[PDB]
Amino acid sequence: KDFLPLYFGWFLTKKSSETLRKAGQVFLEELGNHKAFKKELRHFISGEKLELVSYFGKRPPGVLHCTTKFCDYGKAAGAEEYAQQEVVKRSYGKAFKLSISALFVTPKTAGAQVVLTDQELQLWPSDLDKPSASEGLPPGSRAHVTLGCAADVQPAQTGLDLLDILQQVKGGSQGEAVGELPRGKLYSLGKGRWMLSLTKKMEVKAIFTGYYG
Ligand SMILES: Nc1ncnc2c1ncn2[C@@H]1O[C@H](CO)[C@@H](O)[C@H]1OP(=O)(O)O
Repeated sequence: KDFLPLYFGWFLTKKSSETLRKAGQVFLEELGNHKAFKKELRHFISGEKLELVSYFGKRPPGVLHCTTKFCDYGKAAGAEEYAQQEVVKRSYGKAFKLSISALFVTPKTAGAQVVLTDQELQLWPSDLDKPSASEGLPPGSRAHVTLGCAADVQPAQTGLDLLDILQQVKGGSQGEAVGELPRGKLYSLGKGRWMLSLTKKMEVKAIFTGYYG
């Protein structure tokens, strides 16, 4: 039988990767410097000034991606079923534009929120065993690009952290913006969670394909 990928997803172009990576780093430098962030450090780490670029020391080495289905070479529940879909096979190798609406930070991860189109949502997995954090929220809400994570954090965390942030915004606990950065308004959501809502959404170009590793 055929070996499936470790995961499927949208792999950003060199140029788009660079643009997003740089905006992520700017965001981390700006946030760590902001009075509102500094004031809440006791809620971010249990340990002065914290350099977030250093804090999120495990970062993608190269091109960035937005994962659809983690398959673990076929071992993950739902993987075979996902891989066999016509839309996945038809879409393999095709170019898409992804809309980034926000950047976020938590004690565990730094990421960018992706808002998928209906066409793109046909490639979002619809599995049997789903998480309770996805509960209530529209499919594809988890979609994101991971920009870094803290030293002992495992893969899958950024998505979890996004859903949590969205479950909060859904609750109306977003609060008034506590500052304005060049790219948009900054929100403090508590328990070390921060979100920049970009005034102007970023568009990144990407290719849908499978990563083996
Ligand atoms: N259960 C899982 N185990 C490992 N990675 C997973 C995963 N579910 C989703 N992923 C995603 O698959 C990619 C490779 O691990 C990562 O983008 C990761 O999401 P993450 O960005 O939130 O870490």
